[PDB]
Amino acid sequence: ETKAVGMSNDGRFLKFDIEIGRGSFKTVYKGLDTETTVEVAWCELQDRKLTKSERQRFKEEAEMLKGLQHPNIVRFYDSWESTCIVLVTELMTSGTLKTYLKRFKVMKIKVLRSWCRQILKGLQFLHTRTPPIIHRDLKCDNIFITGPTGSVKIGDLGLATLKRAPEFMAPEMYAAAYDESVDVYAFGMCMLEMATSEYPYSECQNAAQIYRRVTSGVKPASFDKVAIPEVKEIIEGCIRQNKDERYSIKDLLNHAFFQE
Ligand SMILES: COc1cccc(-c2cc(-n3cc(CNCC4CCCCC4)c4ccc(F)cc43)ccn2)c1
Ligand SMILES: Nc1ncnc2c1ncn2[C@@H]1O[C@H](COP(=O)(O)OP(=O)(O)NP(=O)(O)O)[C@@H](O)[C@H]1O
Ligand SMILES: [Mn+2]
Ligand SMILES: [Mn+2]
Repeated sequence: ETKAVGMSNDGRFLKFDIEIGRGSFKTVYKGLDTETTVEVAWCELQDRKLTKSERQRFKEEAEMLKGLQHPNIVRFYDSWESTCIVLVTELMTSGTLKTYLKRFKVMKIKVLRSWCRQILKGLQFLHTRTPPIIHRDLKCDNIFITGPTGSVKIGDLGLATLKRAPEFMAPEMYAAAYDESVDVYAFGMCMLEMATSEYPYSECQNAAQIYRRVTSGVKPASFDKVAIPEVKEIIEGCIRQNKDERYSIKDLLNHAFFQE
């Protein structure tokens, strides 16, 4: 009933005073939608002080996000202003994939093949949009376990961007022109800690040490613990330094491992 401590404009989403997860800018409460009767994540972020143009473009982006609809992607219902910004998405109650790994050291090859395949289908869906969507912050903490089946969904598109369709560019500007292969690189690291149950580059203290190891062709210490050679080769092709030498999602789905 209307225990709601927060308000919906049309009267569709009620905010309860039950904090389900606490973060940097994201304070997510437990909500409820009275139309599809689904429990809903009521998320509210710090007030964005944006101009009369960027307050505009957030609106058109929110209705883009409503067009997305994939079984491997957490659904985006609506968003609105209120006093800050409050986002409203499907509620995940089985936790994230990383916490699912924080309790066991070996994942069955069946579950790893199945869940990784569903992640690729999610990434592919985002990349086949017009304009294509690049997640840019893919990790096991942004992948959620859902349902009785135990399927996986990719959420938290906060650091995502649209695929952007000079002469003496500096080296860092050649790196600024990246693309969807940043999600493939992130997929390789996800599949790595799903088969090792160990955070990649845990032996490193900061990103500086991590960057110096990748460009020098030094993989995480945990990479030499992958028991399955076929899995080890897939991760290899995803975390290569040159983006042009990384696997494509189509080839990964057409890999013998994921067609098995
Ligand atoms: C299914 O989608 C989900 C699911 C779960 C969480 C989120 C989410 C989105 C945001 N979020 C971030 C932006 C910034 N612009 C980048 C944006 C531009 C359009 C294409 C996607 C990226 C933004 C703009 C409008 C908006 F309604 C929400 C927005 C912040 C935090 N969680 C989205
Ligand atoms: N759709 C959702 N349903 C239920 N819980 C969620 C949902 N999205 C996020 N959460 C939880 O809310 C909390 C916020 O975490 P997160 O989304 O990582 O933002 P953050 O903590 O600021 N960034 P990070 O540095 O990546 O942890 C986490 O505990 C999530 O597990
Ligand atoms: Mn997150
Ligand atoms: Mn290749």
